[PDB]
Amino acid sequence: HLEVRDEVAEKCQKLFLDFLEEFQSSDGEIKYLQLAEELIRPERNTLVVSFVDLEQFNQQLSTTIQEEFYRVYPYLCRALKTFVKDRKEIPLAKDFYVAFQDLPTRHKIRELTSSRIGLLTRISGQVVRTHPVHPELVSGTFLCLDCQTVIRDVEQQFKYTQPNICRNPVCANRRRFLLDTNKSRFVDFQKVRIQETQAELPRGSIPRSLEVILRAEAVESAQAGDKCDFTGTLIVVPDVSKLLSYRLVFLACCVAPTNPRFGGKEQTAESIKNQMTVKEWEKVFEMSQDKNLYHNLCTSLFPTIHGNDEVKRGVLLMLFGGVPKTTGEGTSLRGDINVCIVGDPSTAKSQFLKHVEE
Amino acid sequence: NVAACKENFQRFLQRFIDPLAKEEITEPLYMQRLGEINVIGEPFLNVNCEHIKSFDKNLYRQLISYPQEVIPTFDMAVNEIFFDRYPDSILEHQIQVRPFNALKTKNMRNLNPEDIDQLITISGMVIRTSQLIPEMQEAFFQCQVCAHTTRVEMDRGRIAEPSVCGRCHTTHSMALIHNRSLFSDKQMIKLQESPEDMPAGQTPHTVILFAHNDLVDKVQPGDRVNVTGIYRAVPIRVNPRVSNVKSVYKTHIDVIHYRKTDAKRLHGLDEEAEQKLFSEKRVELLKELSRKPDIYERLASALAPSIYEHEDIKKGILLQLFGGTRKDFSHTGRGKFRAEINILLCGDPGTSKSQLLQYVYNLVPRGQYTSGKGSSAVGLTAYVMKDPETRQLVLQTGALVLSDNGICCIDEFDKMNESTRSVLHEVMEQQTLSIAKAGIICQLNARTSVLAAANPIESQWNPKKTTIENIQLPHTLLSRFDLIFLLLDPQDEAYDRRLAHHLVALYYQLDMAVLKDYIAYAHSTIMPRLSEEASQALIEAYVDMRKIGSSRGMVSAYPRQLESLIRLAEAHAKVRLSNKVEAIDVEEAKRLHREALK
Ligand SMILES: [Zn+2]
Ligand SMILES: [Zn+2]
Repeated sequence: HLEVRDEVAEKCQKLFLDFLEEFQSSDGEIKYLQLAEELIRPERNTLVVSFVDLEQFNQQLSTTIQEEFYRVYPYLCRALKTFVKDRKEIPLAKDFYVAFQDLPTRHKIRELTSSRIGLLTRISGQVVRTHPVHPELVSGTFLCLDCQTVIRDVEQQFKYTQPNICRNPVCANRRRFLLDTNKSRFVDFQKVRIQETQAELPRGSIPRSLEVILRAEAVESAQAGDKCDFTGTLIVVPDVSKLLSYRLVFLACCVAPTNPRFGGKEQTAESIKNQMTVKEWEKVFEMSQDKNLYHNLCTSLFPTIHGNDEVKRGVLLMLFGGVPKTTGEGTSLRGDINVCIVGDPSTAKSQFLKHVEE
Repeated sequence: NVAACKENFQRFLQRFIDPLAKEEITEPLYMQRLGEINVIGEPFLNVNCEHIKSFDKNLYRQLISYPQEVIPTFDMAVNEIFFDRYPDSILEHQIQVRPFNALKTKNMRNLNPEDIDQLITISGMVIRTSQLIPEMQEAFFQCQVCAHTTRVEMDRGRIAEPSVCGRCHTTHSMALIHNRSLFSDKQMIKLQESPEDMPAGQTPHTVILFAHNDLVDKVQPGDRVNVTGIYRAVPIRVNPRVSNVKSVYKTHIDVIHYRKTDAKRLHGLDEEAEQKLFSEKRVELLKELSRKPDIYERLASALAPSIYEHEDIKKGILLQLFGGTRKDFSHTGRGKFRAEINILLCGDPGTSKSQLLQYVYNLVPRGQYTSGKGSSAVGLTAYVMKDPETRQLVLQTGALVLSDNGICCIDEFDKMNESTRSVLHEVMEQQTLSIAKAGIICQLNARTSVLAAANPIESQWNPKKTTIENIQLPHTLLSRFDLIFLLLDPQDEAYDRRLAHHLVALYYQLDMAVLKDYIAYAHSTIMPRLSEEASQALIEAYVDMRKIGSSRGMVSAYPRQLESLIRLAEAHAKVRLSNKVEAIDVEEAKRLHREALK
């Protein structure tokens, strides 16, 4: 009569809860007990566990995540609701989300077959559109109507799903329940569309595209025109009008830029002079103190262009930019300079432009 | 019907001998195929369902008449004759069987309803494909009371719900869990009958094919295939609500086997892994033919064996089929570097220009043929169409991007108003295309190579004017070409006589597979790198070109030409497999560049 132990899920929940506490950084000082500190102030509800460290601390586990990532996701999030009760100031009905990152092996939008649903993959692409953010109902609390009881903790699956059984032997409406909406559990939900990156296009082909669904505190990381790198699971989705026809959808959990120009983590002189690694800052100083700098940026930016010494200088002064000012009335002075080139055929015009744009 | 057929098929698979030749008697033909399947991956067995017509005639009736109740038997009866190599190599998926036919069987217009659900072969030209579509195989239910998860199979072609929890018995509590079930793939493709084999004065049809699990992405739009597969017809419903189905069914084709034998063309660039699949008997032939002192003039003179002499134009159009090296300039931040050659043919009428385009277009695979007035600015590169269903603007590809590996023959080059002519400036020099329209901001790229043909202004080459006035093209467009062939041909009483004597002969009555394979080889395993003796003849060859082209007023020379020489020089070295550019490979491709404008 009583429910069944989904053992492969609960054993994994247990080992993950253990890993969260035992794993420590280079100097003891358990690291997922300090990143999980800011997880209490409002608006933060995603802990970002690296996946390579879960490889160090354990390996009979990684092969369970990376193969059942959809079965065992509803448990790797409860095992974060218990690990964070040691703060006592979280609202008791608040819920948290685990977000992996730094998977070893990548994939391509054309390798996303139907033999990959329910697993843990990683995808790179561009971003074309971004719809608006919405709430989405994860677990409704149906206020019963005749019993005036509360049927509780009913999970939706892509529809409203209207659970129809009451634990009251006298429930006059097994087809009528008015759910409340001030106790139920909502999560943000944004749906964007990504397009195959440029360096993967097979020659003579139009680029494919798919729908990714950001569903957490991660809800406005990706904007249009960016080249993010999503890491979640591929799922199938019905056609809810007739609830068949199925269509593939990517269900991302983490999203990060594909190649960070500064590998630390991603706005004045000091905020940036903080992130400068020792060699970075001992080199920038060396350059700023360099004499004849104004001739070693030209010779080092356009190394394959003989002559036109009066054009490279202008291009540099265009790259550095002037000071943008705002008059008190409300107008504004232009801060950056514009530059036009005009010349005979084959005089290295498009070469300056290609240099600057690359 | 089931046991009686595997026993009759194993025999065929074991004892069969043919009066034929394969891969350039070794009796165990299909046993040798089955051995190759074991020494490598790829668990598919391409059986010809005509060999089974010689060995037998009472299975060849039951394979093309009950193909879906037979082909499983043809899989099982192959798994067991895999006993020889059972212990040696143990792959995982299964072994397969794929009947086909060397020659077509029907058209797209003579498919009759006595042929529903029986093996059928047609041929066409794939137009467009679609993205993958899942398709359920094994359901996965779960109760809300007992939380017990049964896994029912789809056997007949529908999924049935159990309605009784094996533990709690609530008589309907078993929901369907989607993302815990098992799916397979399915793609939708559209054929189009070839121009040959269609009736008098009619328009091509289309036929919808459905691919499946493993054939799911084995074909591209623009390919000519011989699809073989069952022919089915399924009902449709007038409402998506009621069960009132129509009475006129709707047909498609569950494909089973492709075949892209394009011997009328060369080798497309899907067969670079297949170049390692050359008989070592053939590499000797190629390397030895590449040693004769004139293999250049011996291959060139074998292009289009119907044009008269025109000796230089065939040289240029032969070097265009190899192209310079593909160097990797990502480090120098320069960008990329074009490696293909653009050729322009200008000359007074009757001189057989359009015949050369019509010949090349029919030789190279992945090509196009365009004209002057019947092509617009956006139709050549990329347009934006209001997609009909979703009512959204979506991007599409023109002609200069569909070629992308091959040649884009543009006849009637003069008669294109200057708007649609200034579009080629990007795609023919940088090998790119930057689009910025309503919602689409992207950057395509292609590896095409134009081959254009024009007429002089006034359509008559009058020698009173200067060479830069009979062509009447700008300089920012004439420099993107690197071989401007001026077919200056008058009424030479000797030339006309020889040509007529040649043309009449076509009314009474080297190989290809040497050229068709020499080209694949010389593409696969060659990369000419310059030298220091060659590089020292390339500097002066550009310092003289300036003084020459400056005065005459014919066609000036800009530094871009100095790159073209490279493009030409290297392309010559590839002809003889020399893998290293030396002096003579610059003198040849300099004499070619000079003796075309005279
Ligand atoms: Zn009730
Ligand atoms: Zn049950």
